[PDB]
Amino acid sequence: PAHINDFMFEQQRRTFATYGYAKCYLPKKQIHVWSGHTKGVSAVRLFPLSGHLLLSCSMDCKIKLWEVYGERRCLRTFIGHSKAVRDICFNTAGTQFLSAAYDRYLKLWDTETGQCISRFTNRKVPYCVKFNPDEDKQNLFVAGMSDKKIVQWDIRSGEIVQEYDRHLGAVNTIVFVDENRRFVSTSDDKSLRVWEWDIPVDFKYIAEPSMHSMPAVTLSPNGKWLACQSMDNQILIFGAQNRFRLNKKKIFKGHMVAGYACQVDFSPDMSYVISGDGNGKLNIWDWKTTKLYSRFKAHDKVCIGAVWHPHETSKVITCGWDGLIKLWD
Amino acid sequence: LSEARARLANTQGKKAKRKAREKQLEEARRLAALQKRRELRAAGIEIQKK
RNA sequence: GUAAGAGCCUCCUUGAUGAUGUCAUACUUAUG
Repeated sequence: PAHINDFMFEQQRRTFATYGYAKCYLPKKQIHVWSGHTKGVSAVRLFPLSGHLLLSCSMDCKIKLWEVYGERRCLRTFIGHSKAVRDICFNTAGTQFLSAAYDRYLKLWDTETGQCISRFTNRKVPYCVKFNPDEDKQNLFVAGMSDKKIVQWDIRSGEIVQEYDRHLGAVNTIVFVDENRRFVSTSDDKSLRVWEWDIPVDFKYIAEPSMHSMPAVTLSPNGKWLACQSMDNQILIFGAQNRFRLNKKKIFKGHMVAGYACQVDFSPDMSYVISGDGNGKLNIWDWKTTKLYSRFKAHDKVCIGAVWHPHETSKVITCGWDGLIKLWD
Repeated sequence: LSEARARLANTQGKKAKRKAREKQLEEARRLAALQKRRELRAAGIEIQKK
């Protein structure tokens, strides 16, 4: 160590800047869907009364109006959606429609007029949108959102209808029955719960550790049974509820579930049920025989879902996938 | 007697029973959450992180 | 009757059915 007094002079020179160093039906593909979209199909809709007009919803956030059945070409284009449509809906007559947009914006759409209806919003991103059965007025629509409460919404009155929480899980989809006193509610909690709806109180809840999510939910046209395909690729047919049991049809396996919700299809001859597969193959099932039909691969991409013709006799079944849709005879 | 022998095979207990219900319920909740998450990630590119 | 936890402030597979309601009995409730 050096001297501290010398370090003081060295610091003083440093401040001075001194540098000195000194017998089953076999349907086949009929025709491709009208037009199409690059983005995956968001929802598959169709005209309930006519059946010829199909409304294709895609992830492109543009509602695609399609004319389909016969002389095959689409309908027109529909815009105005803020973000990708989470769900699609339509009125009983078909001239009016409802839209559920992942922007958390529910926008009704007029179709036959060439343009939509109006733009609306909700509290959270709606996970389900469905029209109200029974009374032909239906000022409210049965819907559901990430808030985990099935809520009907009155529209033409300027404000919604009511909100009711059946379960703590986010409602995946809601399909109201014909009795109008109960509406089947499937939620992300995996618990299938019917809900008394018009009354603020629900109905009942069942099967929380079963029926994984809600990949497919459907009911027979006769209303005797409602089957729901589950994300284990396990189709659980539930005998519909009026009873002490009030559930449980049968068990139908053989499908494929990749986790994406697939639109369930059937042939309502009292015969068949057909739905898409998670791998993209076309799932054909014989139903009333308690066993399926056959698995015929159709779409090259992940199958979004499928639809069926009206109920008269065997006719044809439409199909759709991600990025493209194909109808089968 | 049949329920007594089945209970003898059930000797795992309510702890292992709640562990089995938590494993099946956790696998179903992970299959549904990862399910819908995979359905959303395949369409839109906007997602948060875990 | 209650310690703890959770998140939102470019190519495949082995074919067994269903809807009309009531008693002894078993299990789950802080309403006696």
